[PDB]
Amino acid sequence: INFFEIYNSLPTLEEKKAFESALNIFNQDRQKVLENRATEAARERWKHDFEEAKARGDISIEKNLNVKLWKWYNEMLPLVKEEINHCRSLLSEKLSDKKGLNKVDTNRLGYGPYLTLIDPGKMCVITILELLKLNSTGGVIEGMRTARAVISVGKAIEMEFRSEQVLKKILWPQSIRARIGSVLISMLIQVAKVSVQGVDPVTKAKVHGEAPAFAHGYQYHNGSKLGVLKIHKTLIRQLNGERLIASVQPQLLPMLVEPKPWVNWRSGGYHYTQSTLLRTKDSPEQVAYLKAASDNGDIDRVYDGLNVLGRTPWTVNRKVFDVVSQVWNKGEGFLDIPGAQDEMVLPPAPPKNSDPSILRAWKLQVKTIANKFSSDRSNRCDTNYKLEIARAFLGEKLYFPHNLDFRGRAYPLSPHFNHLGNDMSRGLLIFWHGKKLGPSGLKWLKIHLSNLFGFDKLPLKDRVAFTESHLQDIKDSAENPLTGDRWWTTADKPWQALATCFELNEVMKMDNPEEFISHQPVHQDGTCNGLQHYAALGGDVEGATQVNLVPSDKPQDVYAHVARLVQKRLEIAAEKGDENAKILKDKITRKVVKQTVMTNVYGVTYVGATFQIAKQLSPIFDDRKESLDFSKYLTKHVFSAIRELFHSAHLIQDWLGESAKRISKSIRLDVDEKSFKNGNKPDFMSSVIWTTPLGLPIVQPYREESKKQVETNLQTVFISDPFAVNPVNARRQKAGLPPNFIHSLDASHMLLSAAECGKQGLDFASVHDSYWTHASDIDTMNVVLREQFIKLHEVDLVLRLKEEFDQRYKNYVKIGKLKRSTDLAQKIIRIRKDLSRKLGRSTTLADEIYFEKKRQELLNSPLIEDRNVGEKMVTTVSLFEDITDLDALELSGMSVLLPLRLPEIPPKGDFDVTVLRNSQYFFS
Amino acid sequence: SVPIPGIKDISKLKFFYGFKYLWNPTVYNKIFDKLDLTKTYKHPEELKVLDLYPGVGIQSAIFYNKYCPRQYSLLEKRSSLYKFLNAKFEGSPLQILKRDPYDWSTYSNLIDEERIFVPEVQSSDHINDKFLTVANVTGEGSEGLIMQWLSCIGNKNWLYRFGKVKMLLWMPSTTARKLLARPGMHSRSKCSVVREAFTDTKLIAISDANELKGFDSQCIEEWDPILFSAAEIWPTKGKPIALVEMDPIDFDFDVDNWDYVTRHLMILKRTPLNTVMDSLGHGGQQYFNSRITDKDLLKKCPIDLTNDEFIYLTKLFMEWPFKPDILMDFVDMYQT
RNA sequence: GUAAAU
DNA sequence: CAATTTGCATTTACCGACAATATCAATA
DNA sequence: TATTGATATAAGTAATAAATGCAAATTG
Ligand SMILES: *O[C@H]1[C@@H](O)[C@H](n2cnc3c(=O)[nH]c(N)nc32)O[C@@H]1COP(=O)(O)OP(=O)(O)OP(=O)(O)O
Repeated sequence: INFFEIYNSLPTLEEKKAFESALNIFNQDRQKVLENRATEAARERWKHDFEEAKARGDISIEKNLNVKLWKWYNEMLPLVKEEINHCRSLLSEKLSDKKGLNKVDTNRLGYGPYLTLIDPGKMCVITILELLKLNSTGGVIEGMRTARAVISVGKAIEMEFRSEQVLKKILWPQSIRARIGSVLISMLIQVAKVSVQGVDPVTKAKVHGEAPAFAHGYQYHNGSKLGVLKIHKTLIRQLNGERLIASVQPQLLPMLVEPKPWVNWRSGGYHYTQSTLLRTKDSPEQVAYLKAASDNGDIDRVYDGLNVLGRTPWTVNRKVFDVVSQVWNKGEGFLDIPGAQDEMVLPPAPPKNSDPSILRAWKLQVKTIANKFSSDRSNRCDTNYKLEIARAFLGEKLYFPHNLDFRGRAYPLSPHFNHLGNDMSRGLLIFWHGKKLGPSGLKWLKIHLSNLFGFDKLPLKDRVAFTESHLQDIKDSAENPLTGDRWWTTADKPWQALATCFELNEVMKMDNPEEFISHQPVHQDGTCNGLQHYAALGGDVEGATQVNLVPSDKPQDVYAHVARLVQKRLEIAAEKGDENAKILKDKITRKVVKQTVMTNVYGVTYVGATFQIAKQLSPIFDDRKESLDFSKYLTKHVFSAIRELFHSAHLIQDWLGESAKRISKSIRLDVDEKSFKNGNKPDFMSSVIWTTPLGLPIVQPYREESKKQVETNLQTVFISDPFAVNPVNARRQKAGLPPNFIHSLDASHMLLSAAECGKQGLDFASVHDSYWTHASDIDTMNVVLREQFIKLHEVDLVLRLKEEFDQRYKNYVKIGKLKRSTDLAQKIIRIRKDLSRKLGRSTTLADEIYFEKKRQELLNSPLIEDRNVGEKMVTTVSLFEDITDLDALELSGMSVLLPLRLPEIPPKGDFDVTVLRNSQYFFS
Repeated sequence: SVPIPGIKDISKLKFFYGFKYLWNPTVYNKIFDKLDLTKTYKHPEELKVLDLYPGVGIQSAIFYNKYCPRQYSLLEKRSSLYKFLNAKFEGSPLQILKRDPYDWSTYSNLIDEERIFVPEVQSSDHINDKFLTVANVTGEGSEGLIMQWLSCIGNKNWLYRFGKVKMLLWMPSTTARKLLARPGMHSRSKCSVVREAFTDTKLIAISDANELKGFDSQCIEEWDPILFSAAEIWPTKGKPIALVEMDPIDFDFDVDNWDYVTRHLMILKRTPLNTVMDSLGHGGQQYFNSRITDKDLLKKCPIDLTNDEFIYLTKLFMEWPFKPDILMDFVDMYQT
C-alpha cells in the first residue's frame, strides 16, 4: 500500500492529522513485530518446517536447510542437557581441590553458574544462528576466525540473559564469554552432520558420504598462526540460496512509530530495545562519565537536539526508485552501481619447473583477482540490500533515531539505510511533510540544483542564471530520465540532481509555482567548518575574512586561493628544469588543495598529505598505480604555500597539543594507594577530559590495550580485556585533542541549531556539517543558525577550556629532572633526606606522593588544627610553589614531583563575531 | 697465487651487514682436507663454480689457489665489500661482479640473457660434477633466503634444473640446529622435514663447542665437526656460525600435497596423531582412522614421525575422495 | 578496501 | 646531549584488516 | 601446582644502511 500518496491526496489538514493518528495507532503493532528478534520464533518455524516436510518428501532446498537445522538442534539438546547436569552435579562440597584432571579445576568452576541460568534451547539457537550468520568473515575465504566467533557467542548469550533478566546486575568477564563460546562451538563441531557427494580418484565414480558441516583448523599469514572455523561448500551454497536475508538476524531498521524521546542515556530510540547515548566501543570510563553527567542532569539540551533530529518523518522517493530499479534490472554496472559479477576467472596453472618470479607473479595475480571479485560481490550485496530495504519501506513513514559518538556528532541508529549514506541512498529519501513553496521556494530550489553541479562558489544571481539557462535540459532529463539527454548523470551528485530536476519539472509545468508543494530537502552546506570554528575561537580578522565570516556579496574560497598560490609558485619554479612542474602545473584543481588545507590545522604529517593527494590524483589521469613522486612534490609545495597562510589556527593547535602532552604525562595523588612498583617510573592513568557548552563530557579513551592468551576448549585465543585498566596512549591523545575539540564544537552548534529549529516547528535533518530543511523555511533556518552560532561563540571557549583543565587536574604532579647545581635542587634534596632518613626508605617517590597527599588532606581541610599542621608540614610539592615559571626552572640530575601547570592561552584577537548576522554568504 | 687478505685489511672495513666471516687459512685448509671435495668432483680443472655472498673472499682465494677452477664468480651488491674486493683482487683471474643474490632476476639474467656464467645441465642421477655453488648466508634475518633455496631444491627451478648441485652453505648455529633435527627432538619442525626429504646434509664446521649439545649426539660421530674458537670470526659479537653441505636427492612424492600435509600437521606438534587429523579438513579424521592400520603410527606425535610416514600419509590423503582445496586454493589464504 | 564528515 | 627511532589528523558504517597460537621455558 | 614469559611458526610483499619526508621522541 502507498500511504504517502494517500496522505498527499488529503485535502484538509485536519484530515491529515486524523490520518496520521490512525496510522500511528495501527502501526504500533507493525513496529513491535519488526523490532523483535526471532529466536523462539525461529524454533517453532524450524519445528513446523520439519514436521511438514516429514510428510511431503525429502529434497535439497531451503526447506531442507530448515529441516537439517531442526535436526541439529534436536541432537544438540541432549548434549547441552548432559553438560549442564554434569556442571550441576559438581556443586556439592567441592571435595577435590585439584583432582578430576584439569577441566574441573580450570573450567567447570570457571563457568558453572553461567550456563545454569539461561535456557538450553535459547543458547543452542544463539550459537547455530551465530555460526550460520558470519560465513566468510575476517579474511577467511569460507569461514570465520575462532576468537571472533567465540566472543560473539558469549556476547549474544549476555544480551539474551539480560533480556530475560529485565523481564523478571553483572556483566561477565571476557574470559568467561570466551570459555562459554568455545564450549558451545566445540559441541556444535562435534554434532554437526551433513550429507556430501564427491568423486573418487581410483574409481572415477561418485561415492556418497557424510562429513561434519563444521571443522576446526589453523591457517598461517606472514609467519603467524590463525585459528579458523570452516564451513562445507554445500552449506555455503545453501546459505547463498537462502534468499538474501531471511533467517540471518535483521536487527536495526528504520522505525514506523515516532521515536521515544530521550530522557536518560539508557532509555531512548527504539521502544523495546535498549540503546545508549554514546557509542562507547570498549571503554568503561566514557560510560561512567556519561552516566554521572546524566544523573546530574546537565545534558538536557543534547536530549532535545537528538529528539528534534529523530522526530522528522521520511518517505522513500518514487521516481528515483523507479530509475534505480530500471538501472539495476539491466544486470550491469552503471556510473554509480558497481554491478553484479557472474563468474570467477583465473589464469591457468603455470609449469612448476619455471623461474620463481613467474610463480610469485601468478600468486599476486590470483590474489588481486580474488580480492577484486570479492569486493565487487560485497558492493553488489550492499546495494541489493539497500534496494530491498527501499522497496519494503516504500510509501510509509520512516523515523531515524540518532545517537552521538564520544565527541558528540550525531549518527542514525539505522546503519545500512540512512540519509548519511552515498548519493544513491541520499536520493531515495524525502520528507514526509509537505510545505508551501512560497515566494522564496523557487529561488532556493534553483540554488540547490545549481550547487549540486559543483557550482556552489558562484554568487546566488549567477547560480539562478545558470539554472534558468538550462530549462530545456531539465525538461528533457525529467520527462524521460533514461535513454534521453542523460544530463542528470553528468552532475557532481547525480541522483540528488535528478530528484531536484523532477521537482523543477513539476513546478515549471504548474501554472502557479507559489502554491506548489515540494518534499525535496535543500542542502545548506557549510564552507570550511573547521576553519570557521578556528576563526571564531582565536578571533582572527584575516582568517575570518578568508572563511566567509565577514559580510560580503561575493564568495571567498580559501581552497581556490591556495590552488592559485601553488600554481604561481610552480610556474615561477617551472622555468629551469622542474619536470614535475611540466607534468603538474595546470593540472592542479581545487580538490587536492582543499583536502590538504582543510586537514592541515588538525596536525597532518607528510605521509597523510601524501596519501590524500595521491588518492585525489588517481582519477586525474596522472597515473593509476604510481603517483607517489608527483604526490610528494605536490605535498612539499602545498606545505610551503600554506606555512604562512594560517597563523591564528596554528597557535590554538599548538596550545591544545602541548596541553594534551602535559596532561597525558601526569600522575594524580589519590589513586596512588598502591605503589607503582617500578621504583622510579610510574604508570600514567590520566586522559584528557573536557566539557562542551552543551554539557556532554568527552573522554578520549586512547589506551594501550594489552592482549593475552586465555585457555578455551578449542584453542587459546589472543584477546584483550575491555574491563581491565591500563595506561593511556602517548601519541593518540596529543594527535587527537584538536581534531576532537573542533569536531565537537560543530556538533554542539548543530545540536543547538536543531533544538531551536524544533522549537520553531520545522523539519530538520543534519549531516554533520550540512543541514537539510524544506525549500521554503531556508530563511528561518539561516537566521536560527546565525543566532545560535553567535550564542555559542560569544564566549572565549579556549579560556573556559583552560579553566576546566585547571579545576579538574588541580592536584596533579608531574615528574621531571633538575640540575644538581641548583640551590632549589639542593633544598629539595635536603628536605627529602631529612624526611626519609629516619623512616628507612631511600626517599622513594611513592612515600613522597603519599606524604604530599597527607599534606593536601591536612592543610586544605577547614580545621584550624589541620591548617596549622599543614603550615607545619612541608613536602617537595609543597615547597616548590615560589616560582610560577616551572618550565624556566629546569630550562645528571634527580627527578622530583613537579606540579602540573598549563601554558598561557594564545592571545585572543579583536574581532566581533556578531557581525555575521548579515553575512548571508557564510553557511550557503 | 691470489693474495689472501689479512686481519688488518678486514679490520680497516667499517660495515659488514651483520654477516660473520672466518679469516684463518688454517681452518679452511683443514676443512678442505676433511670435506672431500676432490672425490665427488673428478676433474676440478673443468669445474665451473658459483659463489654467493662472498664478503671477505679469503675462502675464495684459498679455493682458487688450491684447485684452480675453470671459473669462480663472486656475486655482491654491498658497496664497501665490493670496493674492498675490487681493490684487493685487481686484475685477478677471479671474476668479481656487482649483482644482488637475493633477486631471482640476478640469476636469470646472468645465466640466460647475458650468458656470462653458463653452467651445464646434467641428469638428476648423480652429483653435478661440472657445477658447484657456495653460499654464506649468516645474517640474522636472512633465514628466509635459505629456506626458499631449500624449497627450490624440491621444486627444481632456481639452479637445480641443472641437476644435483652441491652447496657449501654457511648458516647461523640456530638455523643449523633447526635444519638438522632428528625425529623426537624438541627442535623438529617443517624446516627439518623438508631438509630431510629433499637433501641429506652433513654438518662440517661449527664455532661454539657448547652449541654441539643442540644437535643429536649420535650423528655428531659420523659428522665429525671441526671446532674453531669464537674469536676466529672477525665480528666477534654475535651468534655462533655453523657450516652445512647440501646434496639434493631424488624424491618420489608430489611436492604440493606433501607440503600441505606437513604444514598442517606441524602446527600441532606435541598433540597425538589420534586427534590432529581433524585439522587437515572436514571429516578427515574418520577417513584416516579407517584407512590407517598401523596403530603405532596413530600413537606417535608428528614430531616423532619421519619423512617416510609423511609420504605415506600424503599417499593415503590423495586417495581420499572428499579432499579439500589443497591445490585448488592455489595459495590464497589472506590478503592481510 | 569501499562509502560518509571536517 | 647528539645520535638514533617511530609513526604518520579525528570519526562513523559496511565488507574480507584488525599479528596470533602452541610449546618450553622461567617464577608466584 | 599452577602461573607467568619466551620463542618459533612462514618464506619475497627482505634485510641492511642510506638519506630522509619531518617532526617529536626516546635512549644509549
Ligand atoms: O588498503 C588497506 C586495505 O586493503 C586493508 N584493509 C584495512 N582495513 C580493512 C577493512 O576494514 N576491510 C577491508 N576489506 N580491507 C581492509 O588493509 C590495507 C592496508 O591498511 P593500512 O595498513 O594502511 O591501515 P588502515 O586500515 O588504518 O588504512 P586506511 O584505511 O587508514 O588507509
